[PDB]
Amino acid sequence: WIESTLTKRECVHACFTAYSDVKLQAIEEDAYGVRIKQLLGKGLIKAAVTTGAWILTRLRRELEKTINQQRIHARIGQGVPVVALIFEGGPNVILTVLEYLQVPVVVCEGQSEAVHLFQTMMECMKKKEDIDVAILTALLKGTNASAFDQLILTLAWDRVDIAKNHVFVYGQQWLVGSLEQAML
Repeated sequence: WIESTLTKRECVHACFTAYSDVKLQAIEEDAYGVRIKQLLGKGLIKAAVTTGAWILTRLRRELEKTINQQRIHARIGQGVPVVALIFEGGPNVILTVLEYLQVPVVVCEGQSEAVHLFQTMMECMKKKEDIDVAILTALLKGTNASAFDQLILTLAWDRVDIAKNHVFVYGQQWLVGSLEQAML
């Protein structure tokens, strides 16, 4: 969990460590903390750098998720997508956060019995375990969302490698228009 994700990132009223406290290891405010070791360790790093995520590592936490997901991107209708990574005990990678400086959102806010909590709220796709980079972000293309929205999620990210392999699969059945709109 928290000790494993911090060792991954290290290997690659206000307080500052050198009641909300920033840091200056889980640098709260990236990680807003509230073989297989380096694959699950170095996989979510390449999944969190290329999208600019908030790794989370309980009521304030779930309120922060259900209010973080109701946010809007720049030109995109959808909300910030939340993934539960319960492989290491519950880290919850939020895929495209708003790069905040240290918080008004937070003002406005075993584990196998916590898997089932997520699957009754909207979706909250849970990945529990191929590369951990593309599985963690490609877990969001498994709900009932439209193929166009699966493209715009990849387009808010910088990730072409998902969009070729998992959004332009043969037999995708695109709409006759609106691929023109993602072109816009």
